[PDB]
Amino acid sequence: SSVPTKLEVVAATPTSLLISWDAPAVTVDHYVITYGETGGNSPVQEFTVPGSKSTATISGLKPGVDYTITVYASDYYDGEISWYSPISINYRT
Amino acid sequence: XXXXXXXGXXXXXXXXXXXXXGXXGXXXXXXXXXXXGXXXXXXXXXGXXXXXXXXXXXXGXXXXXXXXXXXXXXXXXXXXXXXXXGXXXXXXXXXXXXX
Ligand SMILES: [Cl-]
Repeated sequence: SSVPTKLEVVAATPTSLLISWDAPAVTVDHYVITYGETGGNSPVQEFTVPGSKSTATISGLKPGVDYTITVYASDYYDGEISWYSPISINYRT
Repeated sequence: XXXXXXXGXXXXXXXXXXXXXGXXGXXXXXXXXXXXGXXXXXXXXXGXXXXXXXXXXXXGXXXXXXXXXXXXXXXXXXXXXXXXXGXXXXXXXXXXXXX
């Protein structure tokens, strides 16, 4: 019960990750990929991705540290933007 | 028209994620856009969903309770999909629509 419905690390280096997700059948306005150390207090970074892509590269990670990667998808309709339930994963570089 | 459960406009959280995998009574309907004549439906059941809307008047019939209704809308969705007075059941499949 989230959009996108799947999320995976496809490729990995000690400092970067390639993540993919299953795009939904409906039109995504745009994605937001967020990521931060699973520790908690360590500043959560984020960037946006066009609603037409289903992949993204996250770089500049601390090697060996466990981060949490979250992908949100937006719906835009009737002059209102709104966010589906996100999908998130834990990965240790 | 179309048929096939409607599919007009979109919205309502992408039609509950196109039905969220399906089940219960399924669903469909639609509406919104810049107006679209009003709109509604939804559906679901066990796994969530809901919806509603409908409405109408002003010579145009409609429904969604109100002691029956009518005047189009696929005969009020085939008479609720065969019961389902105030929602909470009825419908009877729909979906597809990009699925
Ligand atoms: Cl029909």
